[PDB]
Amino acid sequence: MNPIIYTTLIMTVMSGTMLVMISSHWLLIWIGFEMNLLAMIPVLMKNFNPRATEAATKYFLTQATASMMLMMAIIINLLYSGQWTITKMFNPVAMTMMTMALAMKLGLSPFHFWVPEVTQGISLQAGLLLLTWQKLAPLSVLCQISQSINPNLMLTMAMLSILIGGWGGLNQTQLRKIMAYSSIAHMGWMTAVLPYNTTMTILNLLIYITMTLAMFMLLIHSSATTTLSLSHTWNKMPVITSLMMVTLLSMGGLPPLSGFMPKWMIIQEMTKNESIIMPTLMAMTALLNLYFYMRLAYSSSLTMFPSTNNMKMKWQFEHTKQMKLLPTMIVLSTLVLPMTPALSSLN
Amino acid sequence: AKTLLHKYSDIPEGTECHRKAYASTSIGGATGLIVSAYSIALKPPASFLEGVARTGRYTFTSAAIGAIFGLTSCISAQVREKPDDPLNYFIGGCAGGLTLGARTRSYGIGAAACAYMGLTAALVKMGQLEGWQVFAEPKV
Amino acid sequence: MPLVYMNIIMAFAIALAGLLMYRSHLMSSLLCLEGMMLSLFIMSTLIILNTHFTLANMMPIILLVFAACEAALGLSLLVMVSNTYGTDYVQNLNLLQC
Amino acid sequence: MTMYIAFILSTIFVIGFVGFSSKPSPIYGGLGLIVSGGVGCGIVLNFGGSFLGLMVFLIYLGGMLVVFGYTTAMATEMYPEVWVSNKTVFGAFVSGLMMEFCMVYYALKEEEVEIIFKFNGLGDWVIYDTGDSGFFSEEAMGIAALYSYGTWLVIVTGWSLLIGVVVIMEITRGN
Amino acid sequence: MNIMLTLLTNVTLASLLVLIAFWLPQLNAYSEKTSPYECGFDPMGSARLPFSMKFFLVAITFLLFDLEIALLLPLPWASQTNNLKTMLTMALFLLILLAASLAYEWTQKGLEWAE
Amino acid sequence: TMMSGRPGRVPLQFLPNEARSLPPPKLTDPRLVYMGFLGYCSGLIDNAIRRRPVVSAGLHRQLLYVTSFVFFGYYLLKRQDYMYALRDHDMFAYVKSHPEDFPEKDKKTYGEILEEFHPVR
Amino acid sequence: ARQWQPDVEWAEQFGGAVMYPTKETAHWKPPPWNDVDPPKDTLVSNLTLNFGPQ
Amino acid sequence: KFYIREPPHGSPDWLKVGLTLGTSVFLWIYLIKQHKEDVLEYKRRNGLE
Ligand SMILES: CCCCCCCCCCCCCCCCCC(=O)OC[C@H](COP(=O)([O-])OCC(O)COP(=O)([O-])OC[C@@H](COC(=O)CCCCCCCCCCCCCCCCC)OC(=O)CCCCCCCCCCCCCCCCC)OC(=O)CCCCCCCCCCCCCCCCC
Ligand SMILES: CCCCCCCCCCCCCCCCCC(=O)OC[C@H](COP(=O)([O-])OCC(O)COP(=O)([O-])OC[C@@H](COC(=O)CCCCCCCCCCCCCCCCC)OC(=O)CCCCCCCCCCCCCCCCC)OC(=O)CCCCCCCCCCCCCCCCC
Ligand SMILES: CCCCCCCCCCCCCCCCCC(=O)OC[C@H](COP(=O)([O-])OCC(O)COP(=O)([O-])OC[C@@H](COC(=O)CCCCCCCCCCCCCCCCC)OC(=O)CCCCCCCCCCCCCCCCC)OC(=O)CCCCCCCCCCCCCCCCC
Ligand SMILES: CCCCCCCCCCCCCCCCC[C@@H](O)O[C@H](CO[C@H](O)CCCCCCCCCCCCCCC)COP(=O)(O)OCC[N+](C)(C)C
Ligand SMILES: CCCCCCCCCCCCCCCCC[C@@H](O)O[C@H](CO[C@H](O)CCCCCCCCCCCCCCC)COP(=O)(O)OCC[N+](C)(C)C
Repeated sequence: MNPIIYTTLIMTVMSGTMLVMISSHWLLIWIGFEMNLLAMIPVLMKNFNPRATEAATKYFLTQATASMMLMMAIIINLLYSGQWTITKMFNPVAMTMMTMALAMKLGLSPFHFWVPEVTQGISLQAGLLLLTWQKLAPLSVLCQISQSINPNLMLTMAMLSILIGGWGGLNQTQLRKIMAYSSIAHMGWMTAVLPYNTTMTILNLLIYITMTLAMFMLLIHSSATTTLSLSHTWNKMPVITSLMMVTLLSMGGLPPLSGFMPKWMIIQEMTKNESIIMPTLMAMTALLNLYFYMRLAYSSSLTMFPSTNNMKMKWQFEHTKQMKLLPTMIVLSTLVLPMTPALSSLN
Repeated sequence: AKTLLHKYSDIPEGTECHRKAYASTSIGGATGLIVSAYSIALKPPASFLEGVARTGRYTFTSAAIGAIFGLTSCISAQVREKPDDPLNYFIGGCAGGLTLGARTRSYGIGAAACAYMGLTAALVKMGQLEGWQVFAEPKV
Repeated sequence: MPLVYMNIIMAFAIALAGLLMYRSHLMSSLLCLEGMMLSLFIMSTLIILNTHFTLANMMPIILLVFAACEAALGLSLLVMVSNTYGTDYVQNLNLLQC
Repeated sequence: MTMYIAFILSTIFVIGFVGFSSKPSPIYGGLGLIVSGGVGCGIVLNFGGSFLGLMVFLIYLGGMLVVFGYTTAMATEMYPEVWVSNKTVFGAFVSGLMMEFCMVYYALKEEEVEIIFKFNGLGDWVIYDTGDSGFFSEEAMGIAALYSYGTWLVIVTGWSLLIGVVVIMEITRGN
Repeated sequence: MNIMLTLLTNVTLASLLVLIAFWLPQLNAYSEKTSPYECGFDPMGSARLPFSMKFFLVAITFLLFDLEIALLLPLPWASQTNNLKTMLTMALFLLILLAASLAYEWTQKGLEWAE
Repeated sequence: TMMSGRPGRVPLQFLPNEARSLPPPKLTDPRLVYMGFLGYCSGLIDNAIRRRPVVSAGLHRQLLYVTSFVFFGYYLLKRQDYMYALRDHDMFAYVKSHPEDFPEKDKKTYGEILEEFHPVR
Repeated sequence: ARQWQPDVEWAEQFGGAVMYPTKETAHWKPPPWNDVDPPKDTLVSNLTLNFGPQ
Repeated sequence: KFYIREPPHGSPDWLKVGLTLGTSVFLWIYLIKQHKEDVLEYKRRNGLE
């Protein structure tokens, strides 16, 4: 792809997301989603192969169906109240349609199936984009209409997402599918607190994006897409594997790391309500994500796997292009828990 | 929907074990039917008759579990003259677990289902008595 | 609510189910997507015509424009799938199973 | 209940949707969607939206011509299926037909809720406006306001169209 | 009302013409007469086999160029607005981008058929 | 949710004019020192990733890291303090304007209240 | 004396298509090293036309 | 020794060092001035000094 065309497509994706965020009109939000999808499809197919075509097709079909449902919900809301402004969503049937449309755009269970397949079929850069930037617009829309959101449906989908992400991640050897399942579980954690406090949702979003950016940038630095290809990295880049292990621990949620803070705040916010059982189940289920993170850490940093002879030639060459902000993302992804009260600048 | 659960809950705890068992088996049948729908959607059976066989198997197992649970819990509540107690629900849950183990023809599944279903039913009864909310309304 | 509204909403639901159910050819699914656009256009136009909102008369035009954008996107993807496999069968799109 | 014309047109709309919803080959699915586009054009003509109905008919005619070309190129088989040549297609077709008839019967006979809320029928002529005003047409003025009021819509739409051309180029590039 | 009568009359006249054409003459159809027409011999394959489309890229662009017509047809009415300077800016903007999209596909060899 | 919509609020200000009536955080604030420590750690990780002497490779870029983190942290702390001050102001005003919902109860002494005694044995 | 470190037999249990191999997924194969599946040599079928004699 | 001379110079890249140190100094001076202005403004509003 031409660099100019690639830059234009990336800016069109970003402009669609910004249009979703800055619009007070339902039609303009729909147009932002459609522009985002239109520019997003080629980026997944930047490196051409049958798997990339499959991922692009599946992503397009899922997002197009979601756009259908979103427009239908908008039209029903217009029919029952001649309002075009993104607000309380005066009709409950339209609200259910909108909730399922946005959940299927996000990948929340039971609509989670598309995410592992699309993440595995594309490169690591497109996977980074898909799992970080493509979550902002649906979550922004969900935040704007959280007053009319139904707790029973949203909490059911969030708990389902946490359970399914934890379970599906256990079976995975490929790194992209592991990241997709962890993304699903984090999405569930984000949307569980949505009807109670959207500031906690935004905080979890920012922490998850920081950790995900760090992890994808580490996986791009060490060109590893499977468990055993990452098992070789210690023989060339031990510091990278150590940083990856600390980032994985942070992803798991163990204190005093940055990852612990979002769950800690969500649990506190839910227990400010009555809501005792559900946070308990959420933590006991996040234990599964911690387990397969630890499996990755065992394979990559805490043990030394056998290497090959040709690594001696790689020993003589440096990493050509260094991605900026990798150091910053690692630090923000690990050592930020003492700055927890600064979340008050988010509401 | 939840009208099944209202028809189950509108019956007093220690009265009319037949009606309570009917409501419980209706709930079980609905759950098994939903499970069958998802299983057929995700794992096709390669033929229509094998699919209806799987649907009937799952639905019958769930309905039997629910019926046994409701009947045993109601009978235990009324013979012991002790309603508002989670022990009746525990006994019903273990009876349902034994039913599941017999349906799957396995002693280990039967014992595990006894323990876990009894614990779950006891917790549900405790939540009914105390007022625990699975899906709390936002209040703050 | 009138009865024509029932008919339009039933048309939308039928097209959504038709899209959800997949037979073999991808082309038929794109047909169902375009039918869903058609139903949404008709519903929007009827509501917009009935209550005299003058400024929303343009949004069905924009809806059709972005419908065409989706149609072109789907056709390009179908071209590439057929080039890879020689048929537009969805059964072939199973590489990401493993 | 006055000549039932809007009712008949909407019923044919649903019938065409059932026809192409069945997925009994692209050539016949295109025919069904063309019929649906025509009857929808008529439906919105009956409400005063002549420009919108004609334009959607034109757009869908062009789209269905492109789809016919693509069906003969890449979505064809030895024996294309019609609505009676396969048990699944025929079953879906008759199921859609009977569902439409059932909801029509349970709507005309009783005012019982189907999904959103129960309706009345009574003929869609009752809900009209008695509007006696204007030497212009409201719909044409509203659509023409896309250039005076809808600058933002024009900008986003034109950008989307240019980007879509670039996108189809990149996707079908190949390599 | 009158357009319905006109359409019904035209369709009925055409249908009666077909009916006359099929029921007036003497039909004698046998298997050889109704066989598919190749010039002299029997076809090798089927007419239902895939037929490659060398202008597939122009066909997709036709969909996007067709919807640029839906945006320009209300222009005769838009010329009657009071603020003509913002209308003329928007109408020319909508055609420059249409011209630039045609130029882009032209320069990138998108208008050439597949060889 | 709770603070998203409030009267007289500029959308993207990040620091309203009424925030200047609050004491600014001291430059030796422990949170600012922690932000500077985060900048130093980022600089060290930058040195280690690029295969450079971790402690001594780039002093100018490490200084830039530290000062950038401190600079962002100062305004972050200002906004944090402003939002907490708004929370307390609103809560106090709401308590004052709704006396019947926050009534001062009668003061009882431990000689009058009867607490049940549970022996340990 | 020296600490135990994983060998080939240990490392090959993380080299399959999935963890926990089963009966259904035993015949799955891991994706290609570069995510490029071999091109399916699809037989091209041109249209054969009788041009003439009539 | 190096076969090729490692494009990152054997001397410091004085341009990058220059603007890096310059932006660090500018940021520190701006922060000091902002802090002083905030202190004076706060004392002015609250009637302290
Ligand atoms: C506004 C929002 C709302 C929007 C949504 C609104 C939707 C409603 C409007 C829809 C109108 C329909 C118009 C067109 C639809 C398009 C159909 C289509 O394209 O077909 C493609 C699709 C693909 O076929 P194909 O690839 O060309 O042929 C290859 C073979 O099909 C496959 O190859 P094979 O033979 O090797 O495979 C083995 C065999 C295997 O065959 C089987 O295994 C099926 C046997 C299942 C037994 C059913 C349970 C029996 C007992 C239940 C009793 C109920 C309660 C009674 C008391 C309890 C009793 C104990 O075939 C299958 O795998 C088929 C399984 C899928 C069945 C159909 C899926 C529908 C939903 C899932 C139902 C699952 C049933 C479980 C129970 C559900 C709860 C009752 O065709 C089919 O799947 C076959 C059936 C299609 C004909 C009927 C379609 C109508 C269904 C519409 C929705 C259902 C009703 C909704 C009403 C809601 C109230 C208003
Ligand atoms: C924290 C500190 C440490 C704690 C941890 C350690 C302790 C706890 C863990 C250890 C024990 C728990 C293990 C659970 C059971 C495991 C079964 C299993 O794994 O299945 C796979 C395993 C093999 O799998 P498979 O291929 O499906 O079966 C092929 C067989 O190998 C082929 O077998 P077969 O063909 O030769 O014959 C099979 C058949 C024929 O049976 C036999 O072959 C032999 C008979 C075995 C059981 C029948 C009872 C006869 C002896 C009992 C006499 C009185 C005992 C003392 C009680 C009064 C105290 C004064 O079995 C039956 O029909 C028996 C039905 C069950 C009736 C027993 C009812 C006992 C309820 C408890 C009442 C007392 C509670 C204590 C209250 C005390 C208050 C002061 O199944 C078995 O072989 C075991 C079946 C027999 C069940 C034994 C369980 C009774 C022990 C008490 C359990 C209560 C503890 C937990 C409470 C909650 C449980 C509901
Ligand atoms: C709570 C209180 C404070 C605690 C805060 C947290 C800890 C401190 C901050 C952490 C971040 C800071 C540094 C991070 C980047 C450094 C990376 C590194 O490798 O360092 C190498 C570097 C030595 O390398 P070199 O000299 O360039 O040449 C040797 C080659 O480079 C040799 O290169 P190589 O290729 O041969 O290296 C291979 C090696 C290299 O692998 C590593 O070195 C591991 C890298 C550390 C991961 C850091 C991730 C982010 C930090 C998270 C910390 C988590 C804390 C929470 C608790 C959970 C613990 C995980 O990998 C392995 O051999 C595999 C071993 C697998 C073990 C798995 C465990 C690793 C994770 C443990 C992290 C725990 C914190 C460690 C902090 C210090 C570590 C250097 O270490 C240093 O010299 C820096 C140490 C600190 C300098 C401070 C000195 C300033 C002046 C002193 C005076 C103080 C004030 C004076 C005023 C008083 C008035 C008079
Ligand atoms: C501020 C920083 C912006 C940075 C981001 C730039 C990205 C967007 C591009 C520029 C922003 C577009 C804003 C335009 C909003 C339209 C409304 C405003 O501009 O007024 C209009 C002014 O009209 C002008 O024509 C505005 C458009 C001029 C710009 C031409 C389009 C070029 C934009 C670049 C992006 C397009 C993509 C393709 C590149 C060529 C109408 O004024 P008026 O008619 O009195 O009042 C109408 C109301 N009535 C009916 C009551 C009278
Ligand atoms: C690991 C931590 C991740 C942090 C993520 C990146 C850190 C740097 C953030 C970049 C700073 C620039 C962003 C904005 C600066 C100027 C723009 C200004 O207008 O923003 C206003 C206010 O600024 C931002 O809103 C707040 C950004 C502050 C981010 C830091 C908080 C991190 C959470 C706590 C973790 C501790 C981090 C410690 C430092 C590393 C917006 O006000 P408003 O229009 O009304 O908000 C609308 C949306 N709401 C109401 C729903 C919130």
